[PDB]
Amino acid sequence: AAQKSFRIKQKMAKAKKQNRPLPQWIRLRTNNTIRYNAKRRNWRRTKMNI
Amino acid sequence: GKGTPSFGKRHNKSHTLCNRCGRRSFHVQKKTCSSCGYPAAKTRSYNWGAKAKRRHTTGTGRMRYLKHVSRRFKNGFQTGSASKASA
Amino acid sequence: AKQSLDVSSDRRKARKAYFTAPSSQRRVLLSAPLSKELRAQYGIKALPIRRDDEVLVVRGSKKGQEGKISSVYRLKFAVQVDKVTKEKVNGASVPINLHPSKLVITKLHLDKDRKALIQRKGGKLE
Amino acid sequence: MKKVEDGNILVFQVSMKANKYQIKKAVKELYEVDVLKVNTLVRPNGTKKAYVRLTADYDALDIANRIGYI
Amino acid sequence: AISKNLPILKNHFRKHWQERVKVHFDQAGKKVSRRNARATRAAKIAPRPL
Amino acid sequence: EKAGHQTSAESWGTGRAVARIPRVGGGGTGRSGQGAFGNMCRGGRMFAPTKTWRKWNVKVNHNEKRYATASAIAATAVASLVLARGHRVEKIPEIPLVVSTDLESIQKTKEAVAALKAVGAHSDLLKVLKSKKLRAGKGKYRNRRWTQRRGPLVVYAEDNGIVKALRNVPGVETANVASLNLLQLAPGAHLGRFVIWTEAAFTKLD
Amino acid sequence: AGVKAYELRTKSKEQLASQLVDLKKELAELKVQKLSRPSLPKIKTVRKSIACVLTVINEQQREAVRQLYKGKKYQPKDLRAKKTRALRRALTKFEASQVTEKQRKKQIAFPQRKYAIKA
RNA sequence: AUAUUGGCGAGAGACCGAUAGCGAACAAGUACAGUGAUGGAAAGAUGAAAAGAACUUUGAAAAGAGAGUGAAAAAGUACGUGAAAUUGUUGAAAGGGAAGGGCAUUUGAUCAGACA
RNA sequence: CGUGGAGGUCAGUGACGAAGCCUAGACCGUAAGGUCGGGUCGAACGGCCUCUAGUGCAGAUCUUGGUGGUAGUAGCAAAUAUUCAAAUGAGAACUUUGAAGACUGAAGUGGGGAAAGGUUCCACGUCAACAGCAGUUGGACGUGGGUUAGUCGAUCCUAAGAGAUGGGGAAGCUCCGUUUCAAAGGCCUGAUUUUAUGCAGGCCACCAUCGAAAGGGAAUCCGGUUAAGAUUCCGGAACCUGG
RNA sequence: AAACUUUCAACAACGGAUCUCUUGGUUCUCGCAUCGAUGAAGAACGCAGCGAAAUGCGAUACGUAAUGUGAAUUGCAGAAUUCCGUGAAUCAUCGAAUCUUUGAACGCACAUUGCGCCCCUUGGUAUUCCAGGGGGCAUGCCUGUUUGAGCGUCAUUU
Ligand SMILES: [Mg+2]
Ligand SMILES: [Mg+2]
Ligand SMILES: [Mg+2]
Ligand SMILES: [Mg+2]
Ligand SMILES: [Mg+2]
Ligand SMILES: [Mg+2]
Ligand SMILES: [Mg+2]
Ligand SMILES: [Mg+2]
Ligand SMILES: [Mg+2]
Ligand SMILES: [Mg+2]
Ligand SMILES: [Mg+2]
Ligand SMILES: [Mg+2]
Ligand SMILES: [Mg+2]
Ligand SMILES: [Mg+2]
Ligand SMILES: [Mg+2]
Ligand SMILES: [Mg+2]
Ligand SMILES: [Mg+2]
Ligand SMILES: [Mg+2]
Ligand SMILES: [Mg+2]
Ligand SMILES: [Mg+2]
Ligand SMILES: [Mg+2]
Ligand SMILES: [Mg+2]
Ligand SMILES: [Mg+2]
Ligand SMILES: [Mg+2]
Ligand SMILES: [Mg+2]
Ligand SMILES: [Mg+2]
Ligand SMILES: [Mg+2]
Ligand SMILES: [Mg+2]
Ligand SMILES: [Mg+2]
Ligand SMILES: [Mg+2]
Ligand SMILES: [Mg+2]
Ligand SMILES: [Mg+2]
Ligand SMILES: [Mg+2]
Ligand SMILES: [Mg+2]
Ligand SMILES: [Mg+2]
Ligand SMILES: [Mg+2]
Ligand SMILES: [Mg+2]
Ligand SMILES: [Mg+2]
Ligand SMILES: [Mg+2]
Ligand SMILES: [Mg+2]
Ligand SMILES: [Mg+2]
Ligand SMILES: [Mg+2]
Ligand SMILES: [Mg+2]
Ligand SMILES: [Mg+2]
Ligand SMILES: [Mg+2]
Ligand SMILES: [Mg+2]
Ligand SMILES: [Mg+2]
Ligand SMILES: [Mg+2]
Ligand SMILES: [Mg+2]
Ligand SMILES: [Mg+2]
Ligand SMILES: [Mg+2]
Ligand SMILES: [Mg+2]
Ligand SMILES: [Mg+2]
Ligand SMILES: [Mg+2]
Ligand SMILES: [Mg+2]
Ligand SMILES: [Mg+2]
Ligand SMILES: [Mg+2]
Ligand SMILES: [Mg+2]
Ligand SMILES: [Mg+2]
Ligand SMILES: [Mg+2]
Ligand SMILES: [Mg+2]
Ligand SMILES: [Mg+2]
Ligand SMILES: [Mg+2]
Ligand SMILES: [Mg+2]
Ligand SMILES: [Mg+2]
Ligand SMILES: [Mg+2]
Ligand SMILES: [Mg+2]
Ligand SMILES: [Mg+2]
Ligand SMILES: [Mg+2]
Ligand SMILES: [Mg+2]
Ligand SMILES: [Mg+2]
Ligand SMILES: [Mg+2]
Ligand SMILES: [Mg+2]
Ligand SMILES: [Mg+2]
Ligand SMILES: [Mg+2]
Ligand SMILES: [Mg+2]
Ligand SMILES: [Mg+2]
Ligand SMILES: [Mg+2]
Ligand SMILES: [Mg+2]
Ligand SMILES: [Mg+2]
Ligand SMILES: [Mg+2]
Ligand SMILES: [Mg+2]
Ligand SMILES: [Mg+2]
Ligand SMILES: [Mg+2]
Ligand SMILES: [Mg+2]
Ligand SMILES: [Mg+2]
Ligand SMILES: [Mg+2]
Ligand SMILES: [Mg+2]
Ligand SMILES: [Mg+2]
Ligand SMILES: [Mg+2]
Ligand SMILES: [Mg+2]
Ligand SMILES: [Mg+2]
Ligand SMILES: [Mg+2]
Ligand SMILES: [Mg+2]
Ligand SMILES: [Mg+2]
Ligand SMILES: [Mg+2]
Ligand SMILES: [Mg+2]
Ligand SMILES: [Zn+2]
Repeated sequence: AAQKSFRIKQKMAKAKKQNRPLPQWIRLRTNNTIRYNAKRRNWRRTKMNI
Repeated sequence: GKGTPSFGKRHNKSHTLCNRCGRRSFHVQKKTCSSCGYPAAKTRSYNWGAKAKRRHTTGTGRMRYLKHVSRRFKNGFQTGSASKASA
Repeated sequence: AKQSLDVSSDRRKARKAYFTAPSSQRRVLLSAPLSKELRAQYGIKALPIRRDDEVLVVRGSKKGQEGKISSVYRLKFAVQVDKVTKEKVNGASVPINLHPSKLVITKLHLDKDRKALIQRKGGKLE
Repeated sequence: MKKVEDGNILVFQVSMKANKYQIKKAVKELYEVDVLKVNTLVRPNGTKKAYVRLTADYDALDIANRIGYI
Repeated sequence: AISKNLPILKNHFRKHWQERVKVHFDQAGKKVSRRNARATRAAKIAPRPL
Repeated sequence: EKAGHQTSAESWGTGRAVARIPRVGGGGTGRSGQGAFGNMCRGGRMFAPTKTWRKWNVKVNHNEKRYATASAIAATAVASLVLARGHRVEKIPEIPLVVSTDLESIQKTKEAVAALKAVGAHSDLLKVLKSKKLRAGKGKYRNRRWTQRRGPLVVYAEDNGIVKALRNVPGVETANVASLNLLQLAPGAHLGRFVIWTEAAFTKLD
Repeated sequence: AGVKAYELRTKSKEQLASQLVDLKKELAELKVQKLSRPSLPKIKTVRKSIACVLTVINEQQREAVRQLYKGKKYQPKDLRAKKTRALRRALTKFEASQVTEKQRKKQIAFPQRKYAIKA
């Protein structure tokens, strides 16, 4: 980075967005089954291979 | 020092993202994707790689269009509009 | 026993078809028999349960009680009666969920269509 | 909002498909306002932002709470 | 791999024969439709025989 | 057929202080390293995986099916055998039970049941019904859920409505004389069904 | 509310173009509001509304073109039937029913006769 | 008339029953490894119903103790049953470089029967 | 003898408690095993005659999973170093502030960048896990804000090299060739004053394209400003390219 | 004598066997013949009042049109005019549409949101420069149209 391509920025941006906890009201829905965000992700725990 | 101290220079991509399959398998110097074959007009696959095949066949995706063909067929590819009735 | 080549007594096939039926289908599944009074009155045995119908539980604990259906909770395969409720320990109230096959219809809400429905089952109406 | 009080600049999230020209005209046309220059940038959530500076004929702050926000 | 006074066999199974096994499970079904087919044909063919 | 076998697992050979079953390749996943293919491995493949070309049907000499069916028919007289077989017949007038050909023409369940009662089938019919239990097996969730006894088996000469008038009452079976099945004549290979023969049917026998 | 389509379809080509702008002004404004109120579902029913109008506008323009082509070789590929790629290249019923000069003579002279055994 | 481990639609089984059955009954070709080709998991069950524990009390809190709900809390979102290895407490007993075992009986503990 | 399924039967057992598990209690059998009581439990299950097999485990450096002894043990000892007080907080060896003692000693433990990472930046909130003592602190958790360009880079150029095209090989996936055995193209203005662009000169035969954020290359500086941006904002003063 | 060790049990731990479940898997059978330059399969990025997935969709974005049904949706908020009705709905059906960036993928490129050309139109005192809106330009091959090339070659000029 520093000087990145718009493709990579985009990818990085989409990744920012997916990186939030389970929105706690899903937990309330009928038959809801999701306890937490299983596909979460940390910058120093898992590199996103571009 | 073929081990770790040599590992420390690992910081240049050999493959980037591949347009056609988005896979980080697009070999930069070779300018071809090691997964799907782009830009080879045909998509890369092999019969010794059935698991791979399965990972990418029709149906693994949206079928944005094929979805609807069987319904369309079911109705003899009808054209026009539905009319009206009562209740 | 089944005799058609297009019906299936396969249990697994049935249970899925139940639980995964669409809102539209649940409407008919959530039928509720008419009251003796109402049956002889429209000549109909039962009806898919409308909302603002008037009803009487004839099974379970809430047996005997009556009220207006407040919502048909199709998602839950369950019906709610405005008047049949739980009061939690903290005094807040909660609707008890009722199965329409355990109610009886005591007054229909009536539409052009609802009448029409009754007419169609070879019924008659007051 | 600071830019809008102190800088006489309207700030908009603005189409990623649109260039500095198109932001200029569209603002111009949507708001009666006249526009001096238009800096743009791509936010890190992948949406584009226009810093839009009005000429000193217009008071953007005034303009802002005409468009309705405060 | 030779012993006892047994006859000599010639059981030709050294190719991948498990790949080319036809079990006529469909024996009853093919009869049915065979019968069904003749039934439509008689129908179709007006009064001619079959 | 391809199960347990969907892996590129190689063995690690000896010298690695661990047994030699093939092991899943690669890493980062815990599946990786695990024993493969072997019939004793979790996720393995079964020993001698079942095939469809196993034999399922059996060929009986045609003449011997008849020896059996005949034999079987003969037992449906012998009242003690019928008795031994389940089948409440202390009350029935005489065996073989022959009943009027009028039976064959009855077209209404209620009416048909009525007849069956009248001629002595009551207590056997009631024996089914009183007998319906939940299949004890896992069978009970492979479309084999309930269980119950065999009723009487009504042989007729001409279906003038009868097979239909009965097709709903528990345990009663019907059979055109001209057929006659060993499976119905001696259910579970025990001789002596309770048969109610119409006259018509009885005379055709011969 | 939410605009009705069968009500749109009687409005003029431009009484419709305008209504589309009004909604756009509204919807725009609504979004200015959205970032003050904690919830603004009213917005949903006006972005659906816009779809509806646009639909009707594109709808009537197509029926326009579609007619002023009706009945002639060559009309724009996207008014041509969809069917199937293959279905499209199938022989037409005519060029398929086609029968050789000497064949029809034969078909005429000796066709399959309705007959019957027994008697 | 023949073929069909693909596709769309259907009826079935002396099939498997969550370490089984397809790798996947679950946000599974996912998560995760690998430069890449490729590799590739684990993971179902509160209850009829959330009625998911108001209120008090100790606590910084988590929680504990009461209360309360419920057919049951010996069901408390660690949730049906809840084995074993292995562990804590309580009770009983034995132990001079292992422990366990066989025949026999003392002693302690425990118990069936049979009596009229 | 024992298991999973199947035909028959006992109109078998059961929510008034099926199955399962527990039990140095009872009884039958030489034995495989079978039977009962009590506890736990909560929806099913068994006897007999037959049928059937994915039908019986202590071992296979067996497979998966779970668990011990080892053991509160080895250990947590490289990189000179810590100290007093206040503040905060339930809580302070470790957070903040002040004081002191030191260190790195411009070949830096300073001030920036290229690759790589992708929000770690900044603020607010905050300690369940994580930071092999701790934690009130953090690159953690929660919630948010933040990356402004005619002049900085890219973009243009060409380098090794890559690589379409007429073609020539190859059964074919494709291999060769890069101006090659090709009918390979676009420019300046006149001709227009039906009218917009046909024909009038003449050139020019170059013969794709990709390939440099260190090579080449049009042009911006200072001052001020932010929690976090700045040769990018604001201020002033310039310069380049096209028109 | 205790601690300690060991054995049995009771309660409580650990662990998740067992039993019972099953919207799944497997296998058999029957019926059927429908992808794509009218842009398929596949990819990327986006779209909800409050979503990160899965599912759905495409800037008309968990959807538009139509048709059937006949009152829901539901975790909360909401509409409230949607209830004897051209009408609820995360309904069903589906014949009409919209369908971002792409992909055989087609103006040229592509580790670039990189760089041309043509037509229409609008704005900027503009046939030439800049900017907005629309519509276009790959390859091989077939039939045809038109414009042509070759002393390949016929005839006709005076
Ligand atoms: Mg790693
Ligand atoms: Mg390389
Ligand atoms: Mg290459
Ligand atoms: Mg290509
Ligand atoms: Mg009905
Ligand atoms: Mg219910
Ligand atoms: Mg001001
Ligand atoms: Mg910029
Ligand atoms: Mg052979
Ligand atoms: Mg061999
Ligand atoms: Mg077959
Ligand atoms: Mg024939
Ligand atoms: Mg095999
Ligand atoms: Mg070892
Ligand atoms: Mg397996
Ligand atoms: Mg069992
Ligand atoms: Mg039974
Ligand atoms: Mg028969
Ligand atoms: Mg609507
Ligand atoms: Mg066509
Ligand atoms: Mg079948
Ligand atoms: Mg499994
Ligand atoms: Mg598995
Ligand atoms: Mg399931
Ligand atoms: Mg995981
Ligand atoms: Mg469980
Ligand atoms: Mg539940
Ligand atoms: Mg408590
Ligand atoms: Mg009870
Ligand atoms: Mg209990
Ligand atoms: Mg319980
Ligand atoms: Mg709780
Ligand atoms: Mg359970
Ligand atoms: Mg438990
Ligand atoms: Mg003792
Ligand atoms: Mg002894
Ligand atoms: Mg046995
Ligand atoms: Mg058995
Ligand atoms: Mg079995
Ligand atoms: Mg024991
Ligand atoms: Mg006893
Ligand atoms: Mg008991
Ligand atoms: Mg029990
Ligand atoms: Mg239960
Ligand atoms: Mg046997
Ligand atoms: Mg098994
Ligand atoms: Mg075995
Ligand atoms: Mg053994
Ligand atoms: Mg073992
Ligand atoms: Mg052994
Ligand atoms: Mg072992
Ligand atoms: Mg310790
Ligand atoms: Mg130590
Ligand atoms: Mg050390
Ligand atoms: Mg020390
Ligand atoms: Mg040190
Ligand atoms: Mg210290
Ligand atoms: Mg020094
Ligand atoms: Mg020095
Ligand atoms: Mg340091
Ligand atoms: Mg820096
Ligand atoms: Mg990083
Ligand atoms: Mg953030
Ligand atoms: Mg920080
Ligand atoms: Mg803590
Ligand atoms: Mg850390
Ligand atoms: Mg620590
Ligand atoms: Mg700690
Ligand atoms: Mg954060
Ligand atoms: Mg420059
Ligand atoms: Mg450029
Ligand atoms: Mg080449
Ligand atoms: Mg270049
Ligand atoms: Mg450069
Ligand atoms: Mg340079
Ligand atoms: Mg400065
Ligand atoms: Mg700022
Ligand atoms: Mg900075
Ligand atoms: Mg300036
Ligand atoms: Mg100036
Ligand atoms: Mg100039
Ligand atoms: Mg003493
Ligand atoms: Mg206990
Ligand atoms: Mg089980
Ligand atoms: Mg159940
Ligand atoms: Mg099945
Ligand atoms: Mg079939
Ligand atoms: Mg594909
Ligand atoms: Mg959704
Ligand atoms: Mg909604
Ligand atoms: Mg209508
Ligand atoms: Mg739908
Ligand atoms: Mg659109
Ligand atoms: Mg291209
Ligand atoms: Mg582009
Ligand atoms: Mg031509
Ligand atoms: Mg010509
Ligand atoms: Zn690819």
